Amino acid sequence: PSERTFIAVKPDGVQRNLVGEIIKRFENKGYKLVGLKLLQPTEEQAKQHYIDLASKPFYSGLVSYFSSGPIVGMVWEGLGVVKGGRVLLGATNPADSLPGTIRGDFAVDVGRNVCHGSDSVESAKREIAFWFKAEELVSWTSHSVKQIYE
Amino acid sequence: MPSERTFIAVKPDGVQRNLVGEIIKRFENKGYKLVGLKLLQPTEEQAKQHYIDLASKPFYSGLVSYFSSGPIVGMVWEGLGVVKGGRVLLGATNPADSLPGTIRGDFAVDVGRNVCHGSDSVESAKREIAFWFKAEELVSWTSHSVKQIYER
Amino acid sequence: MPSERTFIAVKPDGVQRNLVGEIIKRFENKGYKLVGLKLLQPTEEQAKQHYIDLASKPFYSGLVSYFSSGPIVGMVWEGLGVVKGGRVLLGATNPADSLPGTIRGDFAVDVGRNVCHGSDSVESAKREIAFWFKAEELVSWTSHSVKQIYER
Amino acid sequence: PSERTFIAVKPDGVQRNLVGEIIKRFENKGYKLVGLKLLQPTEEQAKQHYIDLASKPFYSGLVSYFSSGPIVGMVWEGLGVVKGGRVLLGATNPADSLPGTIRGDFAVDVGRNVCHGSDSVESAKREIAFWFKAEELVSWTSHSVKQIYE
Amino acid sequence: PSERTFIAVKPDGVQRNLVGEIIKRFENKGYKLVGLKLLQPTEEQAKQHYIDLASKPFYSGLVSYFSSGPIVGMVWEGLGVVKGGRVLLGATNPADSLPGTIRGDFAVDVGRNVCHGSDSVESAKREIAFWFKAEELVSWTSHSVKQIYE
Amino acid sequence: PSERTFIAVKPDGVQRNLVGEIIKRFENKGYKLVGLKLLQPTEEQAKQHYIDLASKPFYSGLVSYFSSGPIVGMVWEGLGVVKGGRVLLGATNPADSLPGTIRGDFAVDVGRNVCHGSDSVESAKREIAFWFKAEELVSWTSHSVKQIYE
Ligand SMILES: O=c1ccn([C@@H]2O[C@H](COP(=O)(O)OP(=O)(O)O)[C@@H](O)[C@H]2O)c(=O)[nH]1
Ligand SMILES: O=c1ccn([C@@H]2O[C@H](COP(=O)(O)OP(=O)(O)O)[C@@H](O)[C@H]2O)c(=O)[nH]1
Ligand SMILES: O=c1ccn([C@@H]2O[C@H](COP(=O)(O)OP(=O)(O)O)[C@@H](O)[C@H]2O)c(=O)[nH]1
Ligand SMILES: O=c1ccn([C@@H]2O[C@H](COP(=O)(O)OP(=O)(O)O)[C@@H](O)[C@H]2O)c(=O)[nH]1
Ligand SMILES: O=c1ccn([C@@H]2O[C@H](COP(=O)(O)OP(=O)(O)O)[C@@H](O)[C@H]2O)c(=O)[nH]1
Ligand SMILES: O=c1ccn([C@@H]2O[C@H](COP(=O)(O)OP(=O)(O)O)[C@@H](O)[C@H]2O)c(=O)[nH]1
Ligand SMILES: [Mg+2]
Ligand SMILES: [Mg+2]
Ligand SMILES: [Mg+2]
Ligand SMILES: [Mg+2]
Ligand SMILES: [Mg+2]
Ligand SMILES: [Mg+2]
Repeated sequence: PSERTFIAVKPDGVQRNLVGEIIKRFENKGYKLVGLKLLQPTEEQAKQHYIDLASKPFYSGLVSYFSSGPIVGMVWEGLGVVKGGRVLLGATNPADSLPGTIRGDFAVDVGRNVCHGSDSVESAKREIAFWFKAEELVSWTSHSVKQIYE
Repeated sequence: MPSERTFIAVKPDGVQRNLVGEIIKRFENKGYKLVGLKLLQPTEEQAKQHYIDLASKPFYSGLVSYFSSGPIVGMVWEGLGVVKGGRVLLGATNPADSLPGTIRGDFAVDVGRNVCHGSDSVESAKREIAFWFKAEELVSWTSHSVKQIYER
Repeated sequence: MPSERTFIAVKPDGVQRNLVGEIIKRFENKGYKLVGLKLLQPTEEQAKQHYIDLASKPFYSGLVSYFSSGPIVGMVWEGLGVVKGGRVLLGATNPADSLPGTIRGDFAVDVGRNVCHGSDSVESAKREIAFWFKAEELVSWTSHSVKQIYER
Repeated sequence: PSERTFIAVKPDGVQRNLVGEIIKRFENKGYKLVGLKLLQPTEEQAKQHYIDLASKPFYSGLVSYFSSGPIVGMVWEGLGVVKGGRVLLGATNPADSLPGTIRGDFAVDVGRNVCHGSDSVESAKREIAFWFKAEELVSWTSHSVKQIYE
Repeated sequence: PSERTFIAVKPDGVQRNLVGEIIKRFENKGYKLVGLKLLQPTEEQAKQHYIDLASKPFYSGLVSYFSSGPIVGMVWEGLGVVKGGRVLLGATNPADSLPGTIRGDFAVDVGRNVCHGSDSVESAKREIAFWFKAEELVSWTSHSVKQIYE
Repeated sequence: PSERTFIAVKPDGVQRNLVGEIIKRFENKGYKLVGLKLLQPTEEQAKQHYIDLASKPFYSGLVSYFSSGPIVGMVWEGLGVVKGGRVLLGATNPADSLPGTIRGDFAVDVGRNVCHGSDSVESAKREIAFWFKAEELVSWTSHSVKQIYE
């Protein structure tokens, strides 16, 4: 249950007032919020975030958009939260996302897909370390932990 | 193209069960743009033409009668992939097969009371839109959120 | 009488901000019956007539221009006390004075972008309904829930 | 349309304030509520309810947890309600449950999966008879029945 | 915080699928559910429930309607729950009820006002005793009690 | 419209999973999020934040509780946001709060009233400066600003 993942509301998600909605879905699921911030990514930060896509033709547009305004960065904790977080978000391409998921309910275009979630335990650890300083994470015990976990 | 359009209807059961606002909200929340909207009472002949492809099916008479038994809300929605995407929002035709999160998955039980309709293709959408709406009844406008919803 | 009617509009800001479904849902949830619905683009002259009582006010030109700047959704709702009750659902005219739970209390900040309109009396409702809707555009039907909502 | 199923909010679901939410989803779907009660299962009741799983390694924990606090028992009536009720709940193991379902939206751990639904017409009849006395079930007609059923 | 009140969803509220919604609002507020049942009031029970209105001209209609189909009876526990429960319901006459309340959001007619709440500590105790047997109430501790109460 | 206020989800609000809900209400209203973070107040921080109430008999309990676990701090921007933010929260004492407001919907006890909002333009400026560093606030333009403001 101490697994952690990085979830972000992308600039489109902030602009379209989906921050609270996204946070609510993670809270409702049983996951625990241990880091939260609002920040405007720099271009260098955007380049790193999208580094796997550096050779794609839409990279420069993605990097520019991701650094064009604020995101909300989050760290969530819970059993299977990396994979579970992504299930909440829905398929990467909103054409594939199902209703009930964040992208299924709210997104149409793969380049404006509202949010991001780490794709593995390892990439989660890297992303958390990239976006948050040690002193910015909060460790606490949910009063509901024994209701959510056996 | 983001200028694709589809026809969505709330069927008489959906109107009677107060699902009009809920259905509209889901389409708005998705990012689709409302360009036509009206409340109307279909005639039996209108229902027959709308469902003409299904004239030989055993449920046709019942469908036609029910569709014309009270008001529907007709809508035209605009957006990238909206024909296919609209139907995904509605859920499987038979509510037994619809998933929670979809309109039929959340709100319907019986295939003959499945709350709503969506065009099944670009071509049938164009026909349905022209059938239910006059040219002057559609409204062209630009969503202030278009650049937040679409990359181009 | 339960056959009282009022005109409610989602103003251009309400349409742009995706509040059409939300507003309709609140009226459906309350028990009111939808008997007219359309999306339309008011003209400046239509906006001037609709707000004619306010011609001398300093905000009139701005109001008229804004009301005609993009689509509205016009509605006719039917029910006991619906004129007064509809306005209660909308909340105080100036959103600074609107309470949470109302449409303006939950969703609006500025009196000039207050999301919606409702007729202020039985008489002005009748005038507004006749102004925005033709006779053939209203739909008369019976809600299957009328005896659950009304004692008589 | 007179098929019936037994649905329970398990002790974790009651503790986490999901009773209203779960009822709402069944009402919204078109199913009819014909029995409803809050009760504290005994250990012996839990054992019988789960008797088919007596040999499974999680049985003792399940039986103990199911009897650890109040549940809300329900009987719902409608066409295909046994199978349809389970679709609303979502897969048994929340790791497999999809967003939009009760367990997909609200649960993380298979041992804290919020709710129960009968798995067949036959087991539904048994469970209903087990949890409810005849006088606790109400026969009535929904004024919306012709809007929900052809 | 051990104050208790009787809340009912009237037959109109059940018929119009407002049970879950009403329960959710009480759960969300922080109140604790200690009794719940679905039942069809008898005519004699309706007469007692409306006894203060015996001389009013609409009494016989009220008594008939209240005994025409199921209600959901509830007992809720919490600090100030009698008065607080009524605030959630809204003013008795829906013409006076404010949006945000149950009647403000969902009712139009004073004779079809969806729900009932006890009007005092004393009338609560009487109503609870009238609608529930001792063995039907469940005493339990919400895992959230220290989050809701100082 | 550039007025700003400080809003906090108090430790009880975070524990009870009301962060998303509270953010959603502010987003829905039309206010703009310009600062957001999760943090654990220290006792000294709580004391300074509530310094005007040092002589009141509940002070020591308030200071201790406010520093007992994480809060979510927020800065919101908009016309009349200081006064308007407080209207969204509801009266200080939940007994007085109306349904529709955060405390009206979710709180029972004045010592567990879920959230905080600055009480004036001047106290807002102080609180913002106290909880947020300059680099933690983001200056951006909502694409919806002309739809919300005349
Ligand atoms: O063909 C593509 C593929 C990806 N993306 C964007 O690039 C992001 C990161 O791509 P990745 O393959 O990492 O998807 P994710 O990990 O977000 O599912 C996605 O979320 C998309 O917004 C895009 O615009 N076009
Ligand atoms: O066995 C069936 C199949 C379909 N329908 C109804 O006929 C409509 C049109 O059927 P179609 O195959 O066009 O499905 P849709 O395009 O609505 O998914 C459906 O929406 C159903 O309401 C029915 O009553 N019985
Ligand atoms: O000082 C004002 C008063 C009113 N209005 C606008 O004018 C409309 C009509 O004003 P009226 O007094 O008719 O209020 P309503 O009937 O809409 O409550 C309102 O809805 C506002 O949008 C404005 O912009 N400034
Ligand atoms: O590996 C498992 C499988 C099941 N269960 C629990 O045992 C219950 C009954 O199992 P069953 O196969 O009957 O699932 P259900 O009928 O609830 O879908 C489930 O709901 C779970 O709470 C568990 O703790 N571990
Ligand atoms: O003029 C009236 C007054 C009351 N009632 C009904 O009688 C119930 C009980 O009346 P009471 O004065 O006890 O109101 P409550 O205690 O429910 O607020 C109300 O909830 C109404 O539904 C009515 O039909 N007409
Ligand atoms: O009798 C009281 C009054 C206030 N408070 C707490 O002290 C906080 C600050 O009091 P203030 O008068 O500043 O209220 P606020 O500014 O939060 O409305 C409140 O929010 C309550 O949590 C309390 O515990 N008991
Ligand atoms: Mg990725
Ligand atoms: Mg078809
Ligand atoms: Mg007016
Ligand atoms: Mg089973
Ligand atoms: Mg009374
Ligand atoms: Mg203060």
